[PDB]
Amino acid sequence: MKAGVTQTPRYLIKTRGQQVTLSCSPISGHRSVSWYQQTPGQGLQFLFEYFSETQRNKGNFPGRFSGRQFSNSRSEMNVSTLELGDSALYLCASSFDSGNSPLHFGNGTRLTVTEDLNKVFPPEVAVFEPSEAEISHTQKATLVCLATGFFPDHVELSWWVNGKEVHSGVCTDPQPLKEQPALNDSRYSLSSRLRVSATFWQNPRNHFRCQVQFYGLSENDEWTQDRAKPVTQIVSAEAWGRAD
Amino acid sequence: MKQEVTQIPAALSVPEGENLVLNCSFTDSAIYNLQWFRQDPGKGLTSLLLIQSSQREQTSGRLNASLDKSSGRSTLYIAASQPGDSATYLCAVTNFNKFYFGSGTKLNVKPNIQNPDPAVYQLRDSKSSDKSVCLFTDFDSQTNVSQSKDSDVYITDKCVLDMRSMDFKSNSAVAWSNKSDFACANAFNNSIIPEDTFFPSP
Repeated sequence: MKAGVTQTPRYLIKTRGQQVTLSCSPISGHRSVSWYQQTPGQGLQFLFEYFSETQRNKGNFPGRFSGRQFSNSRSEMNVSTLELGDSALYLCASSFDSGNSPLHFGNGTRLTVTEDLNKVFPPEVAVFEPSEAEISHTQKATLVCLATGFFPDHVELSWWVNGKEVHSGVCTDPQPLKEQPALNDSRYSLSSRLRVSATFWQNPRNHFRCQVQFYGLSENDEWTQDRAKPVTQIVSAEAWGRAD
Repeated sequence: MKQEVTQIPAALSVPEGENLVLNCSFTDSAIYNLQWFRQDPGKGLTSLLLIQSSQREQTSGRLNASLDKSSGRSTLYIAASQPGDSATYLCAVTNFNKFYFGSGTKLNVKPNIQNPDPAVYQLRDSKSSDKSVCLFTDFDSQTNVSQSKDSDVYITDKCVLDMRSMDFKSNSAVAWSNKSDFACANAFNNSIIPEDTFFPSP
């Protein structure tokens, strides 16, 4: 299995005025590398495209957004003097030739710019065991996982049954809800369901885990609040089946 | 002249099995190519079709798109829609020295629920959590889930899970709160729910 477009880092939290440098490696054989900013309000917007170490095309961003490409076709972009509205998914695309060949995108760098790192919180995670009425009426059993109170929205939720990742019987909300819809710094909540047969739930040897990866502060970020520093971490909750 | 790319509809939500039409329009006809992409939530984009400025259409499986360059139009046809088609669909054009993306069509393809069994269940209390949780489940895809009147009651939208080895799909919405005057009997009161919805005793 060949590598697709790769981007590093995956997630960043910065305060206003700071700077970031992002990297992208194209698919092997692709020489055109393009950067785009995706925001809720403006959608995808073109930054610039590089080929053979030189910028070939550019969008309409101000000069604090910059880029470069190395001889192996890897590209970096940099943003200086960061502001809240620079929060975005920074997407890289590679192509053999952007004029006549498809764009292949990476999965982006998610950047959140905040006023203050004391706005950052990890999720609390809980599993809720199935209703006995559901079990008797349907012979199925739905577990719910809630990930709540987090900021920013830098989470990945997954389910694991006896140590193996499951997708069958799962549905996770496509986006989180703001707990305080009116506020720019609102914390978020996310729900997911895992449904199994009643027979499978009734076996006490079956182990269920809801895993939430949260991408938070760096070891180099200062922290002087009483609460635990909200570093990158996994927060999990679990249940076992039960006969009765 | 200034390129503007428009896509309609902004959002489309249809029953599986129906054909779909996605429209794109561009004001500047001097383009090198037009591309269609899909994007899932929390992911990057996937190229579906690339139509060169000299070509009138491209086809891949159930997808066919036309290009009418002089008219400034492309239409993407998706035959026989499937739940796995649900995504945002983006139109982009490559101009002489610029690249422009439309704002997207957000497509939701709903399952046909074979045997609706609408119910609201109370899930067990968590000894680590102080929230109470209610599950509205097994309703047909015509049901719309509304937000609560109450700002401290949280309600998701319908989410479809697929139990593939059982040939079974189901819709559900989750409601929760940590207020004390909250119960599952009342949780979905701001939604129009089926009259036959099962509310088990506690």
